[PDB]
Amino acid sequence: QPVIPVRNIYYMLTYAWGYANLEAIPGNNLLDILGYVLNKGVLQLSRRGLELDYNPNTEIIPGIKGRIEFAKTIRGFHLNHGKTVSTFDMLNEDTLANRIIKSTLAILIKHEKLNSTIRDEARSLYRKLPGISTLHLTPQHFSYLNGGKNTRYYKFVISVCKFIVNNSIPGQNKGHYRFYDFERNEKEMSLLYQKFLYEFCRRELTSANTTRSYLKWDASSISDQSLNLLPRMETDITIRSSEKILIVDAKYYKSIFSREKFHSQNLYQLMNYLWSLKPENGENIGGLLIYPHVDTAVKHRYKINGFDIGLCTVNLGQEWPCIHQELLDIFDEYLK
Amino acid sequence: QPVIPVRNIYYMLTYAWGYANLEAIPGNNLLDILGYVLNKGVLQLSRRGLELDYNPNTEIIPGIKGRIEFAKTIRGFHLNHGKTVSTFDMLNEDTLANRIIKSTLAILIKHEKLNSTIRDEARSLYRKLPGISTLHLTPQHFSYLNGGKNTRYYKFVISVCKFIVNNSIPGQNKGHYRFYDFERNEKEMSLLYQKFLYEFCRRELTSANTTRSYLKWDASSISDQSLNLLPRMETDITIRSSEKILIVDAKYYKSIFSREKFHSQNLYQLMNYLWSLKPENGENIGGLLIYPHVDTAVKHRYKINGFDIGLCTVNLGQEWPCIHQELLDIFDEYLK
Amino acid sequence: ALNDLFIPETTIETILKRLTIKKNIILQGPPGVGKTFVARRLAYLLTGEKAPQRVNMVQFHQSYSYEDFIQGYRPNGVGFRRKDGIFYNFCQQAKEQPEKKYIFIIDEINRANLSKVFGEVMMLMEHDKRGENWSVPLTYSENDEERFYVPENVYIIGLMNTADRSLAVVDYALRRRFSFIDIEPGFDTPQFRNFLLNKKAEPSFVESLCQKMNELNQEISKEATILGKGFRIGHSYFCCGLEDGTSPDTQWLNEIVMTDIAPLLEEYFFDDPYKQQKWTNKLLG
Ligand SMILES: Nc1nc2c(ncn2[C@@H]2O[C@H](COP(=O)(O)OP(=O)(O)O)[C@@H](O)[C@H]2O)c(=O)[nH]1
Repeated sequence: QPVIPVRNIYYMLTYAWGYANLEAIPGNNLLDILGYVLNKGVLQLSRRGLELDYNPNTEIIPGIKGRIEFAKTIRGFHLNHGKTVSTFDMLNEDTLANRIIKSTLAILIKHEKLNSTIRDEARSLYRKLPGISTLHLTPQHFSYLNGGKNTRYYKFVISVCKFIVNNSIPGQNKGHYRFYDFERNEKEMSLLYQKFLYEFCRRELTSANTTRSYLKWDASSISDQSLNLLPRMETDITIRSSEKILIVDAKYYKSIFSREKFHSQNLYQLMNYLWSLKPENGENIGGLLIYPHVDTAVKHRYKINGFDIGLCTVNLGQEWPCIHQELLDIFDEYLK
Repeated sequence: QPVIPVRNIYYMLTYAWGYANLEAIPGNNLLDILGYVLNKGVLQLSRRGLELDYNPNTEIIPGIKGRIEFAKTIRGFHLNHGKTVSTFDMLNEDTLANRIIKSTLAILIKHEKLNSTIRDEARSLYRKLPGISTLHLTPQHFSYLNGGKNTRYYKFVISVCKFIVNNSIPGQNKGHYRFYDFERNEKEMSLLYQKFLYEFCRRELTSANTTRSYLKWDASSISDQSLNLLPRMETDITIRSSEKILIVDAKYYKSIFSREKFHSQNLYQLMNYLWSLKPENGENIGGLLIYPHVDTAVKHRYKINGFDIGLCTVNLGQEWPCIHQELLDIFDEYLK
Repeated sequence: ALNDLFIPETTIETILKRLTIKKNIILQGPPGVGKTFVARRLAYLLTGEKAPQRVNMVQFHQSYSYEDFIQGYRPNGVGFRRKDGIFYNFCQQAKEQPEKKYIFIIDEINRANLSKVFGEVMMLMEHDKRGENWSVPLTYSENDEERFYVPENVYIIGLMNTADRSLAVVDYALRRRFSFIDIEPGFDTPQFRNFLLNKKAEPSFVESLCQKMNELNQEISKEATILGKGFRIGHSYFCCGLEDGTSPDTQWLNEIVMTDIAPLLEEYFFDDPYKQQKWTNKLLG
């Protein structure tokens, strides 16, 4: 039951969210890593300054501040006890984005399995934000912020905060928390991997164009033009260049970590993607199978039904730059 | 979260094992049904007579029975105290097959959720088999009997006994047992379904020939002739007739029970089965998708890539004969 | 015979109180805690004298029989002659000195069927039915008048191996009479440590050695139903092998780990080699 070294996982998450030295931290487990980013990440913001969004406030005060609302004043007779219903703009850091940070930190402190120094620093910051109000967090809170007015930097830590909240489980005690065993589940790990590549390829493969391509079946049915019954088919990624087009389907399987029979069931999807897809340019059509392995990388080529297909692997756990080196080498060979 | 009525499930299990009125029993849950078969099933055997297999016994007795082993007699000096080491054939019902029944019944009685009358009858039989020895059962015990010397009838109840043992979980108490929620898991339910059809079609579709067909990829790789890395591909069933060949891939999905998007991910396997398979006869090539639904049955046809493909369903929970009627109708249309 | 026993002092006293009362003790536990050694030394404790003659030790196996144990008719050159066994003869010595304590050691008693072996005598060996009053003529007794009576002086010690997965159920006949006692591995104990400290062992190697073994013992004992607590590794290998005065160090340790414990892990862990490789690395690495 072998798994990836935890430090390497953080890099793929970064590309997934689209935005460093982790040698310093000694806690190998993820939450130690993840908290150190957040705990330090907030500190980066505070140096420049946290977001202050003007919240208009309509309240009853003993005097004129901003704009008086004449109606509520007369109806409540607040003139008599020397008060007005007035609208004015207090400037707070109490926005939804910043509130999430402090509320997220509470769970971070409450986590049972955590480095003490990390918990020490976090508890300091928790105190350092008195004005902001604690909250009981839900995904809908993160949902409201998908508008993304905030800076590019804020969206990073919030993406971190989203990962923590969804991957937080109460542990030994009712109050305390315990981290999810993220690596063990394949689906989210695979869904990470599928998303990891799509954003990664845009960065490095500037030469090529990277798109996820929706496809329509070549079928026609006398029954229905809709073909709703047919499976929805959307490529994981397509990486088109003028000389050659190329589709990749990548998934995380547990069997493959064992070096025997091979689990390539996803391949069955691939041919049908090649088939229904028709290029006007007619430069070429290629496919790739790429999986994560631990020890070593092996690359093969295939010529099956008029299609050029590759099976390849990467030895995650080696080193991130050499891993980064390997991927650029990989796509270059096949793309050519 | 709707599931099949439990009584109908028993019929597909019967075809799976390749060998009735259940209106009598009032306990809808499976174990009530399953025990009634076993409890009555044993009674059917006893009327004709249970299997008696001669176990040779080499033991020390005060006289000649069968064949004396001269060596152990002299070496142990048993002549002096008027004894011999002799081989003879006691006739018992204590065989592995029959021992399994009584040991299986113990778990049956111990099950916490069970009809009282069923438990009453079983406890009677448990007493009625004194000579046979209780056992702590394992799959290896069933494994040793795959030779199948026993009659066609014995193999039926043992197949039942296998289902119980594998689908038995201890419940509230350490001793007592509680039945597995078999229906909820799709994989075994699907694996039932895949096996159900293969044996079923041999019975009814005597007109056609029914075979599971192994396939080899059309690919060639310069790297390896083996293509071990490639997925192993074995059809679920193939139902070949002189006029037309036809492949079926059937699986149980939870999404489909909801009448929306449709889960047909297995279809991706299907085309590649059609492609690598090449008929010398060149009569025709056809494919079918068939799934289980609860309410209703809907049949569609497709002409995709030069292949003739059908999507169809059956309303399990209707009635077994009308269900049996529906299947024969289904295969007939498409086969034609 | 009480200079260096790695076991805590509490249990060894508990047994002595228990032994003088019940007179039939079972020491369970993994192989490699010196069940023979502790019992052999314990025998001298109850007598208080480091005298071998009163003590005798025998190893049971499936084919061990009443004939070897007590009485049999072996042939001489011409004709058969009754031959006294161990236990029968053993008691004749004990009858001479009822004041003194005579002790019988039975290793791996669980393996054999006790009933065929003891036979008639299994009733008597219990502490209550002892003395001349409960004397019985033996199975082979030609004359009824000759009888066998278990004297009170006799104390019988039984050693049972917990380690086997093959074990399913303890014999009933054993359980009714004997008082089961479980021996912990006691890898983390002062006397074993100070013995090692007196030998050329640094505390870091001791703390390293004690630390790793405890985590291993807890792991196997933790999954109790799949594997018994008695599977957990003992300490006896580390005791012996230092007679030459060799310094115990990681150089010396790694042989014992790989040579002796490694197959034990292989038998215990027949399911996942990666799981084996995980724990073997931690012991040295
Ligand atoms: N000095 C000392 N020796 C021990 C201790 N435990 C075991 N030994 C020695 O380990 C060696 C093997 O003992 P034993 O268990 O009888 O071997 P076995 O027949 O394989 O089980 C003997 O020298 C024992 O005396 C102990 O606690 N102290």
